[PDB]
Amino acid sequence: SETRTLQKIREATQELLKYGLLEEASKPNLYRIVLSHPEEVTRILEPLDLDIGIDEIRGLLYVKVRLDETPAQDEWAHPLVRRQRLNLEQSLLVAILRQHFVAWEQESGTGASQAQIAIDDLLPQLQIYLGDPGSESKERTRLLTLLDQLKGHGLVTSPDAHERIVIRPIIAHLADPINLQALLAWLREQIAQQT
Amino acid sequence: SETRTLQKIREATQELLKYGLLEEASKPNLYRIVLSHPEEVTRILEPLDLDIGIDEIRGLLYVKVRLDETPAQDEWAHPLVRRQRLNLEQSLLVAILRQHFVAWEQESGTGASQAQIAIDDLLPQLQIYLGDPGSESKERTRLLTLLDQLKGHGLVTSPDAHERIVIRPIIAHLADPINLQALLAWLREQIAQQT
Amino acid sequence: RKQEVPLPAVGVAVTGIPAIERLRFKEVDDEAEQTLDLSNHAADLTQIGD
Repeated sequence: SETRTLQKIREATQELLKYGLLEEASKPNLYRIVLSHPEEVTRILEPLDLDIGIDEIRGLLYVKVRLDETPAQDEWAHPLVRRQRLNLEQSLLVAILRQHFVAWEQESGTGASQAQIAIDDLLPQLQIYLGDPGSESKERTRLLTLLDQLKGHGLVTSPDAHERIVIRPIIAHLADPINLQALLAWLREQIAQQT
Repeated sequence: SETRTLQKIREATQELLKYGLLEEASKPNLYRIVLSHPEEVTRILEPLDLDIGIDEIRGLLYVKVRLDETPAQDEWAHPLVRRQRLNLEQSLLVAILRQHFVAWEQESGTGASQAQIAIDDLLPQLQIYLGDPGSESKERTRLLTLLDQLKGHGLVTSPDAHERIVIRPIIAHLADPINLQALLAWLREQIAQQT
Repeated sequence: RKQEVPLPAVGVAVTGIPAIERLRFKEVDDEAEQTLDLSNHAADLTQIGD
């Protein structure tokens, strides 16, 4: 009697909300299920003041806060979104990761999601900005804490046995040149004020 | 394309999901909005396998898994709900609060008044089963820690200026009260056995 | 270091809907106590084969 949304649609949308994103390369059937009824999932998210994005060439579907009438102050204030705001250390690691990601994407275009890197490559980068506490293990722990936070934001896979990680494609839409330029203007303002 | 859902209803739904709860004694606005518009909210929750029950006598509304009882498996697992199993201390505390709340409802009827208890009565009853952690300061520290965690789970409020908490009416709708009664039986056996 | 940047929220996820029914509670039913086998089991040479 009562209308029920297609079971597969409900499953896919609930899981996508759970994880905030979804890759064809890892969960193809749910990706294709969503792509079969994108209007349906957009409709489902509409009451939540949440929204959807698509990147076919990278095979990524990611949620994004609806901004039709929400306060421009910050989408982070939205009650449902749980993980807290990003901070400029995480943003620095994000910048380095984005650089590595674009370098990888040059090699084989968008290619697969296998944007691999060795942890030993990141530490030299951070040492320049965050400095050198003079204890290799200490800086390794610091980097791993930052990487854990980013994985909490879904931008990086957890480490593995080879001390390698793979950059989640979601980065391409957080380090979107538009967002990068907005951040860059904000940070230029910050430095100007710093005087 | 689609007409935007009523702003007030979207706010009520998102706030409700932030706490799985609504209360006329605290938030009459969203309480009334949902009360007068149950079909809209229920339809909004349909896609995610979510539904709401009510107790107007208690002035309460709450969320629940819309999945039909034992649809394919006896006990349910849901992507957007994590079933935490309280540690024995929390289980004891919630059991004592549940029995106190039901006793209060016997005293004053159903939903006539929100139950209450002071730290004065609390600490002896907890130390009855838990003993001395090492000091009175530690006693109160642990007590307030569990109280805060329960408040995070929505069961209780933080103590007021007079160190009196209010037992949230939500307590009436716990999942497995039989398990609580069994653990209470074990506790009331151990209290006599160990003394 | 801990300043908040203005980057937009993308890849946002929602979890931990606080459903009261999700609660479960502790098990203590395995209360049987296995006392110590502190007794001295030192060998007695009677078994020793010829």
